[PDB]
Amino acid sequence: MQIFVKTLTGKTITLEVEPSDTIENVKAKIQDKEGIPPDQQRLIFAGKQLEDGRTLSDYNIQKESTLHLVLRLRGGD
Amino acid sequence: MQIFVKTLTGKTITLEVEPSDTIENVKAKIQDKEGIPPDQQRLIFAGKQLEDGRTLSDYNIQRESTLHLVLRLRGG
Amino acid sequence: GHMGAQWNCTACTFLNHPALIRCEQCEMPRHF
Ligand SMILES: [Zn+2]
Repeated sequence: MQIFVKTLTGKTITLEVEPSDTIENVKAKIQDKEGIPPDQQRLIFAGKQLEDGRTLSDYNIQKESTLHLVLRLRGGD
Repeated sequence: MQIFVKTLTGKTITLEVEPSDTIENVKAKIQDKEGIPPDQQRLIFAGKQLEDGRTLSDYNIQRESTLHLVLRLRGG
Repeated sequence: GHMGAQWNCTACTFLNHPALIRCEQCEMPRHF
């Protein structure tokens, strides 16, 4: 399944993921493509930060959804 | 009852709906007025993107509410 | 910046994460 990720510089990358892929696997793909260590990735979808141990389905992420990569905020995790 | 749908260009569409109407039903009513296929519509209300398969009543959308229409590219 | 509250876009109402500075739905800036 394709999903999009808006990266830190404003470009958009496309990932091929399983329909219920884990968030950890998604971060692993982003690391390979963009170079960001998974521990430094913070992904937002539908106003929520995506969590390890969940899958894309937990968030109703589907074909051609767009996720946003962001920095860690002070006071955030 | 009437609800209102505001476009991002600031037009307000008036719709005639019922609490049991589905979000898809509402999108079809928007298509009748605006020509926009339902698969190009996102509706936002009270901070939430509304899901097809739910009703207005599931979202507590009461009379005279305003929804916001955000366009999208049709998903493939 | 700092973590703070989710914010409702004044254009479309969507409830956005504080790490985003433009609305996830309609791209309007939070601050104007
Ligand atoms: Zn918005």
